[PDB]
Amino acid sequence: RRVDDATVAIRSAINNLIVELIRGTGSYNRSSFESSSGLVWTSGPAGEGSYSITTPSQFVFLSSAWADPIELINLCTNALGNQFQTQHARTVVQRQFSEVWKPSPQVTVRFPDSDFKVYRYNAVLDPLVTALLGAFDTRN
Amino acid sequence: RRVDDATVAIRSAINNLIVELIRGTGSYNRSSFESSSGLVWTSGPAGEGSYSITTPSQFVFLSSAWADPIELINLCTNALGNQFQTQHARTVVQRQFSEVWKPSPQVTVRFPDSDFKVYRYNAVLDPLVTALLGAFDTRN
Amino acid sequence: RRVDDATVAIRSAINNLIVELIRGTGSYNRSSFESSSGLVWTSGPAGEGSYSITTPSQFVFLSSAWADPIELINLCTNALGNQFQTQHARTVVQRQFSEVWKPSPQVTVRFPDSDFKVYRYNAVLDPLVTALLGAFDTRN
Amino acid sequence: RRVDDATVAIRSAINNLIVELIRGTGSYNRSSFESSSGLVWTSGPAGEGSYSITTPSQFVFLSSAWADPIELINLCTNALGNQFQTQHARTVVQRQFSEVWKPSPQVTVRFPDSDFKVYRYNAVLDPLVTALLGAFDTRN
Amino acid sequence: RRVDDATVAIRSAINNLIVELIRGTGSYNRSSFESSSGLVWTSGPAGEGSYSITTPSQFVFLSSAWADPIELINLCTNALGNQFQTQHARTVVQRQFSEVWKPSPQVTVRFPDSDFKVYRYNAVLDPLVTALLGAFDTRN
Amino acid sequence: RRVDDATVAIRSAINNLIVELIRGTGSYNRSSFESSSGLVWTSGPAGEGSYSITTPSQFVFLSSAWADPIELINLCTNALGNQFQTQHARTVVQRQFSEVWKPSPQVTVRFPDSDFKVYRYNAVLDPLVTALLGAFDTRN
Amino acid sequence: RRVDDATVAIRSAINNLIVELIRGTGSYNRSSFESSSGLVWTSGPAGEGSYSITTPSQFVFLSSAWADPIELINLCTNALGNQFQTQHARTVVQRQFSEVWKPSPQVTVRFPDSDFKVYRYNAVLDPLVTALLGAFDTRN
Amino acid sequence: RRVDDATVAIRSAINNLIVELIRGTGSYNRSSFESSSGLVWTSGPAGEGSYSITTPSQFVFLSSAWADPIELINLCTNALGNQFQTQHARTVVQRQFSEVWKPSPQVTVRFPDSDFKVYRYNAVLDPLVTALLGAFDTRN
Amino acid sequence: RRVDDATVAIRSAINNLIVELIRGTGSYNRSSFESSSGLVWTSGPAGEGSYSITTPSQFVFLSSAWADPIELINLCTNALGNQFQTQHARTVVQRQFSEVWKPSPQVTVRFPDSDFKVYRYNAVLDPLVTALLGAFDTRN
Amino acid sequence: RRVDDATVAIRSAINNLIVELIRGTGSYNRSSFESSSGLVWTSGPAGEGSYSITTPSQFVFLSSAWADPIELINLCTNALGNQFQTQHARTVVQRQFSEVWKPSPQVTVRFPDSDFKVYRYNAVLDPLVTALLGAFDTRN
Ligand code: HEM
Ligand code: HEM
Ligand code: HEM
Ligand code: HEM
Ligand code: HEM
Ligand code: HEM
Repeated sequence: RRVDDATVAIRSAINNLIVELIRGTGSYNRSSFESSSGLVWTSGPAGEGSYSITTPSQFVFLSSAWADPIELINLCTNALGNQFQTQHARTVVQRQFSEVWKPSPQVTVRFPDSDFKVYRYNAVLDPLVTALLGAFDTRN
Repeated sequence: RRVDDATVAIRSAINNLIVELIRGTGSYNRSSFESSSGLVWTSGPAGEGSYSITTPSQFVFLSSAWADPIELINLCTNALGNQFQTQHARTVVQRQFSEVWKPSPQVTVRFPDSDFKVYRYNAVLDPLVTALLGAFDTRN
Repeated sequence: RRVDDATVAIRSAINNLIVELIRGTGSYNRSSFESSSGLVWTSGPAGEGSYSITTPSQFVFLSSAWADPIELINLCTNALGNQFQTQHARTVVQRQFSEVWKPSPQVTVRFPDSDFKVYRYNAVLDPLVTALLGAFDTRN
Repeated sequence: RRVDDATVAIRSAINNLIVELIRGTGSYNRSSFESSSGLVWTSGPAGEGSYSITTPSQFVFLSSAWADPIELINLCTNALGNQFQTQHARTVVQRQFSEVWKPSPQVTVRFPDSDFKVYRYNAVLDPLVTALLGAFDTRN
Repeated sequence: RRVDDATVAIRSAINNLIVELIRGTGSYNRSSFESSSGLVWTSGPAGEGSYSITTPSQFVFLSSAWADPIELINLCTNALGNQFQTQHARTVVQRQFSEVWKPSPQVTVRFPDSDFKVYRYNAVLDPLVTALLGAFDTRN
Repeated sequence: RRVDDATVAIRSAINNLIVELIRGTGSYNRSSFESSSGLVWTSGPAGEGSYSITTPSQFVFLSSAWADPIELINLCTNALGNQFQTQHARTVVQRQFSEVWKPSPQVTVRFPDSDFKVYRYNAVLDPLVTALLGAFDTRN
Repeated sequence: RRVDDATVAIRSAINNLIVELIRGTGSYNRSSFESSSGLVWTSGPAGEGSYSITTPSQFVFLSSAWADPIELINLCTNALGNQFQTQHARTVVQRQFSEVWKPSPQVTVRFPDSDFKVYRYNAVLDPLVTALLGAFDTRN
Repeated sequence: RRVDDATVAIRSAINNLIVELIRGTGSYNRSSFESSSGLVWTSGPAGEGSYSITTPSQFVFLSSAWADPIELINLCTNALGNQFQTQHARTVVQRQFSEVWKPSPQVTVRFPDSDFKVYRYNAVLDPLVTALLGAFDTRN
Repeated sequence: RRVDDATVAIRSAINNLIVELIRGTGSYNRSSFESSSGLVWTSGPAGEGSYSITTPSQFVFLSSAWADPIELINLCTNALGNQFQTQHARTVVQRQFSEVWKPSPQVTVRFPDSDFKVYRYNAVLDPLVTALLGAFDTRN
Repeated sequence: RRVDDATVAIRSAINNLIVELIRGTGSYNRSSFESSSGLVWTSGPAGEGSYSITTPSQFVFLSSAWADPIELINLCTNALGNQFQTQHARTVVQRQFSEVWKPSPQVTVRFPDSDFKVYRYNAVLDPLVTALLGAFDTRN
């Protein structure tokens, strides 16, 4: 009797994450990333460079917390077509939603010039992703 | 006693999706796609090209979220003649409705010249397809 | 005790479909098809040709949704003489009513010159066929 | 306790069909068939010919829906002497009443010159034959 | 407790059929047959001939619905001395009362010159024979 | 292990009957029947007549031993496609091959004017039909 | 251990039938049918006509022994992709190969004007179809 | 112990089909199809037309025996990565290799203008596809 | 006792594929792809274009048969650290090695300008990938 | 009796890897990496840059195939003190030896300026690491 509630909660979390991903919120380019994080890129001699860390909070921006937008929305699309009545599908898509966040900007690696990335800890996407990952945590 | 409710819900979702697909809503050609998505095709040197991304929301338009109209309506027709009292048919047609959405427009691939495509995240078709995919998620 | 209700519902749906097929409703020749679908056939160079698509809804007219009238009415006649108390007969005749709809008009294939075809998504036949296919979806 | 009701219903349906067959209703020769169905036989070049279809309803007249009167009344006579308490006899005589309807008039095959035929979808015989075929659909 | 009722009903039906057969009702010679059926015999070239059919109801007169009076009354006499408490006797004598009706007059075969025949569908014998054949349809 | 031998024997008998029916042997019209049977038709007063019996052997020609050629060859065709590993199919097609023989010529009924009939006791067809009917007599 | 042999025999029979159907052998139009069967079509008054029967063997040509070439080769193609290890597939495709033979030429119905038909008892196709129908007759 | 042999045979058949598909053999365009099949396209009045059938062998070319080359080679690629130790995968990929053959050229529908098609009954591909479909027929 | 052999075979196939991937064989850029496949890219007006197909073999080059080299070698690295004694790991890494091949060049989509891709049907990599995918097909 | 052999093989592989890691073989800095891989770093505008790929083999150098030397030798030290008689320890340390290889040089990320990295596919370390990962693949 709890599997139905688990399925409904999973679907609701996926739909809310999809609603916010459609509007594009939580997606950053180089400009928005370096502006909102306060990280300034200095291009030392000659082919490398580095970000100037001013507060430790910026370290969150340099963690494994970025995913490709197309990959993430495709993951949502394919997840909506799963048998969440089963524990196996829940485990698999939970691991998929957890592992999709990879690092892109680092202390010595500048944010990509033209690509966009999805921030795991964006103020709007963070609660949705947290509730989504928590919705799979229901066993029988 | 829940299999009957699952069957009725599945049939209702299929009927609603069919009702909206008959009117052609959610179907895009190159003109309507590039108009509603805001994506402008620039023809870089020389035989290729790319879409100009102005907001990250447009990434949803470039995901795996497009299906052939004839294939989709034939899928609906053939799905309406299944024994949804069985779990096997539910799983199979759920996978069919989930995998019918493939990518067609990409960052370096312009929308097809003359063909039409069905948008998974069209404002009208999105809730119907979501409810349809969720209706199969009922096990015994 | 539900098999009796399933049998009665199946028989009623078959009888209603028969009543509307007898009156000839939902049957199209080349003239009526090209008139009601708005598809105009242009005879391009030189021995072939194509239909001019003006709205995407017309794609439903070009799907696998056409059946021979005599074949369909014979299917109904022979189906009325089945043991629908059994699940096997229900499954078999459901598959028969689902697979009888084949494609005939296409974008590059004109509607047959003299034959008649039954439209799966005719405004009158659509609910009858839907209710018929749903009546077989009852198991024990 | 339902086998008695099934037997009584089967016998009542057979008796009603017999009552209407005794009066000769639903029997057509070439003249009455081609007059009441509106099908006009045109003798194309040179030794053959075809019926001219003016409305699609006429297709019902060209289906597998004709039986020999003597064969049908003999089937009724022999059916009245069966043990309908058994499911096997019900199934067998249901198949017999279903297979007695064969095609005689076709698009390229004219109605027989002198014989008479019984119309499965005659306005009077249709409900009786339908109820008869449905009366056998009772299991225990 | 139902076998006694079945036996009593069978005996009552046999007694009623016997009562009407004793009076000779439902027995026809060539004169009475050709008078009551309206069938007129024309002697075509040269040693044969045929009946002139004026209405299709007459076809019932030419079916397998005729029995020898002596054979039928002997069948009744011997049937009254059976153990109808058993299902076997019921089945056997039901088949005997069903198979006694054979064809004798046909479209191209005139009624026998001097013999008498019993008409299965005589207005008086029809309900009695029907009720008799139906009385055997009782199992335990 | 005996059902395989029974199946092979049944198929061989059906094939032999088919081979001899293809050549048309054992098929009679009025001329060949009245010539080979020695029965002479005298046209007594006035529209009827009778055959003049000269030897009692001719009585075999007047028994229930005639079948329509097309019906018989169709019976063979459909019988070749049965599951004779099962007892049910063997019993059913045995009864079908036994009941197809009906009477046509009688002492007071001349052979049909234009039709053909198959003689059950034709010198060639008799052993084939006998072996066929005997091949089904194998049970477990 | 016998199911493997049954499967191999079924596949071999289907392959041989396909090999001979590819070359078109056993396929007849009106000219070849009326030439090889000896049946001469006389166009009686006025839009109909009849075949002149000279020997009873010709009745085989007028039986239910004709199939559409495209339908038959499609049946073979789809049958080659079945699980013949199962009895169900064997029974079903045996019934399909048995029922594909329908009547087309009759005594009062001339061979179709332009279509082609496959002769069930053609000298080359007869043994292949017989062996095919017999190969399915293996149960456990 | 037989599942290993079945798997090896399946893999060998898939590899052989891939070997011949890589070289492109058995693939036809409009030119090669109309040249090797002998079918000549006449452009009747006015926007349609038809193929002129000169021998019945050409009917094989007009059956459901054509597949897209890219779809077929992708099917082979994905099939090579299955767990053929299981019966389910064997059944599924057998159905996939059986259903990939669809009709494209018809009597009134010319071969596609620019596309290519794979001929199920090409002299080289026919035995390979037959052996492939037959290799899956191994159960326990 | 067969799981050890299965593990050893899997490891040997992975090591051979790794040996050939280290040398870079089977990797193509735009130049090598368009040179070895014979496909010539024409840049029609204005932002799109197409490849000119000269033989059907080239269709293999346009299928879903390309993988990123880094992704493929990382897949090999991670696969070498699995518990192939278990069936689950075998199934998972088999599906991973089967699904890693995606399409990149198409008829209307030119090969990427600067990236490299791994050809599934390269003359050297094809047997190794086939043997690798077949090595996982061993169950207990 | 196989767990002892598995333990001995695991310990031997760890000892061989340790023997080669002590001598420092397979460890690269920026100079040795860019010398042995042939990858030349070009400093595009302005603070970033990229490696110039001349042959596809170099892609192996840019995969997830690098580990910190101290982390790897500490992993070996701590692994030598495990209870490899248990399956759990084998699985865990196998995953540890598989996941220690991470990417460090990328197409747009130059090799670290002063740190050292251990190359998974070094000519000497490759067989040792492969045999080590394979030694854990023994279950009971
Ligand atoms: C018992 C649990 C089973 C599960 C979880 C299962 C799962 C699946 C899945 C995931 C598919 C793919 C559907 C798609 O790609 O759209 C499928 C297809 C299929 N399965 Fe099963 N299956 C089961 C049992 C069976 C069995 C026992 C049979 C046959 C004996 C069977 C027959 C088929 C067939 C014929 C298809 C192909 C349907 C199509 O045309 O796409 N299934 N099944
Ligand atoms: C137990 C589960 C069974 C299932 C799910 C099943 C399913 C099917 C299906 C899907 C068809 C095809 C219907 C069509 O294409 O219109 C069919 C046909 C058929 N089956 Fe079964 N079947 C079962 C058992 C059996 C058995 C055990 C037998 C015989 C011993 C049988 C006899 C037949 C026959 C004779 C047909 C042909 C019906 C026709 O003429 O169209 N079935 N069945
Ligand atoms: C147990 C399940 C059985 C089923 C589902 C079954 C089914 C059928 C069917 C479908 C027919 C064809 C009826 C027609 O074509 O109108 C038939 C006929 C027949 N069956 Fe069975 N049968 C069963 C048992 C048996 C058995 C065990 C026997 C004999 C030992 C038997 C004897 C016959 C006979 C004699 C006929 C011929 C009826 C006629 O003349 O039309 N049946 N049965
Ligand atoms: C158990 C189920 C049985 C059934 C369904 C059955 C069925 C039949 C049928 C259909 C007839 C032919 C009736 C007619 O043509 O008028 C008959 C006659 C007969 N049966 Fe049975 N039978 C059964 C058992 C038996 C047994 C076990 C015996 C003997 C040990 C037996 C002895 C006879 C006899 C002697 C006749 C001849 C009746 C006559 O002279 O007309 N029956 N039965
Ligand atoms: C018992 C039967 C099982 C079957 C038939 C099965 C089937 C599958 C399939 C088809 C995949 C997809 C692999 C891919 O897409 O590459 C998968 C992945 C996976 N399964 Fe299972 N599974 C089973 C048991 C389990 C169990 C019991 C667990 C965990 C308790 C599990 C954990 C996983 C995980 C973590 C993945 C993700 C692998 C990846 O990263 O791609 N599996 N499984
Ligand atoms: C019975 C089957 C079991 C399996 C297949 C299994 C599998 C695994 C796996 C895959 C890891 C990850 C290793 C890594 O990331 O390097 C792990 C770690 C671990 N497991 Fe298990 N486990 C099992 C049972 C248990 C149980 C019952 C316990 C404790 C009661 C346990 C205690 C641990 C611990 C403490 C770790 C952390 C090791 C570390 O420091 O990385 N395991 N196990």
